[PDB]
Amino acid sequence: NWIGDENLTGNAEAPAKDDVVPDKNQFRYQKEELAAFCHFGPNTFNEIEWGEHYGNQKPSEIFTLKNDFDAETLVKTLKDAGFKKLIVTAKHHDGFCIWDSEHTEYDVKASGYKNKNGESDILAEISKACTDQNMDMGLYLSPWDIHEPSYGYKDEHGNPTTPDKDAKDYNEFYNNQLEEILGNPKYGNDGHFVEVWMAGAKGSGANAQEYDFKKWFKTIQDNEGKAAGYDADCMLFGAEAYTTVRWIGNELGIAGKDTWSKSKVDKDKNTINSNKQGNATVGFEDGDQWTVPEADARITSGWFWGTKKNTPKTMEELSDMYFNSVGHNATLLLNVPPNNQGTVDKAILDRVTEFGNNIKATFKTNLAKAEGASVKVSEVRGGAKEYKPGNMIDDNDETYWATSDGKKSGEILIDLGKETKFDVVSIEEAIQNGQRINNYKVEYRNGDSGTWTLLEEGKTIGAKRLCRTSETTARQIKITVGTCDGKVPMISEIGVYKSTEDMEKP
Ligand SMILES: *O[C@@]1(*)[C@](*)(O*)C(*)(*)(O*)[O@](*)(*)[C]([C])[C@@]1(*)O*
Ligand SMILES: [Ca+2]
Ligand SMILES: [Ca+2]
Ligand SMILES: [Ca+2]
Ligand SMILES: [Cl-]
Ligand SMILES: [Cl-]
Ligand SMILES: [Mg+2]
Ligand SMILES: [Mg+2]
Ligand SMILES: [Mg+2]
Repeated sequence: NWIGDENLTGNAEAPAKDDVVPDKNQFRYQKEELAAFCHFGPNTFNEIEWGEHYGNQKPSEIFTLKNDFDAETLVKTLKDAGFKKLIVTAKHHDGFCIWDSEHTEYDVKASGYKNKNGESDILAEISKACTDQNMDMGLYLSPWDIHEPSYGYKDEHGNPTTPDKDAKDYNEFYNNQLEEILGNPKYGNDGHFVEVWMAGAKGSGANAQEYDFKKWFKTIQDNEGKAAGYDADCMLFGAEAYTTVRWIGNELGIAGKDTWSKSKVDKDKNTINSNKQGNATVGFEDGDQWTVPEADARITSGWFWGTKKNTPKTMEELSDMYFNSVGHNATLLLNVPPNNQGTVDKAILDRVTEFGNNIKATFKTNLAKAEGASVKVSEVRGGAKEYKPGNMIDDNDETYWATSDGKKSGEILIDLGKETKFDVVSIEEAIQNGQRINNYKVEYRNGDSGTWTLLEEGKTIGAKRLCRTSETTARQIKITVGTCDGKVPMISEIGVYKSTEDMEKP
């Protein structure tokens, strides 16, 4: 006996939230799904991924951009394709700064680069374009610095020594560059960054350098967090127990099929465990800190553009990436690298646009809301209109279906209203109240009776579960979701889709 939206006159309290919930930045990021990376700097000009070998070459020799950087085309293309954030390499491992920095002469101001307006600040140009399009921003500032003399332990003569005799403290240099960028309103979206990216990667032979994450965290939040009057702390990647955005554990855009947005942290020992299983961090059902699972990936073969690494991935590769990241409760952070002309190759921009168009066309028509279709449930929390099944098809992440206290599992019946072709089932857990679902099942059949065919079963839902199959014909789809004893499931949205040709399962 299936329950619809009609004649619900009951009362219920909201389900208790989980102990561990996303902050407002983490929740917005998980619902944005798509972010863009922008790697740009001397490596763009030198056919290399790690700029380890510049030595004493001048900024003007290694950063040779001769045209005004085209931030407007990049940002417009990304915004039109559905990307909601741009994370910029202000400084890569080479140490070259693409903003005008008073703390170093190893920067774009020293390179001789000037835009149409006589300014020398690529990070400011990108920030202006992002601000104009209301594109949120992240700041990538490499902890490892191959150039900066304060990096490592060196005496007043520049020769290796012990930490007590180190003449210049890299932790102060890095902190000062954080303050210089984050404290200046010409950087960010209207002065604001929502994510700081601290790469953990470092050369095997590089100098030892202990990082003062506590110091840097304070500078970040005093500029971009609750202490600065924002509604959440600025998200941090690569900051030990301060981490609020975790690395998915590979650079291929792949999240584990059952991914939890939670890690185990030790604030005293400054550690984080995100449960590495095979090639991905799958998190913990009982994790004590929300971490957004962030799958960083390259649209080309490298992070930097180059003449031998400018062919963009195919739609087959990018569709697989989408379903294995966004469809597995992870964000996709896709790099789109500018070229040595300060533009983006037309082939790369066209593939970004094609990828965005395919995602939009795939999710345009929710077959759970087509003519004659209906969404019903096995039970409605308190028989209350506040938890009605139509809350799963209202395109409002704040409204959800849930069951009554004592009912840890429920079923959703989607009647498509006729025999219907589909290949994607979409399920979104109301993660503002926690990630708690630990079993799901999706089944389908012809007609309105008889046995069910299994589409998919697994553990997690989280921000988004996409179940992608081969083209299937059905009249009805049944979704089962369950949590542990003493909790109830909360589903904010569901959908059924037929993907575009270039998003179909191979
Ligand atoms: O290069 C590379 C590095 O190493 C890492 O850390 O990250 C990524 C993104 C890139 O940048
Ligand atoms: Ca030093
Ligand atoms: Ca700021
Ligand atoms: Ca809803
Ligand atoms: Cl290389
Ligand atoms: Cl209840
Ligand atoms: Mg949404
Ligand atoms: Mg420009
Ligand atoms: Mg300077």
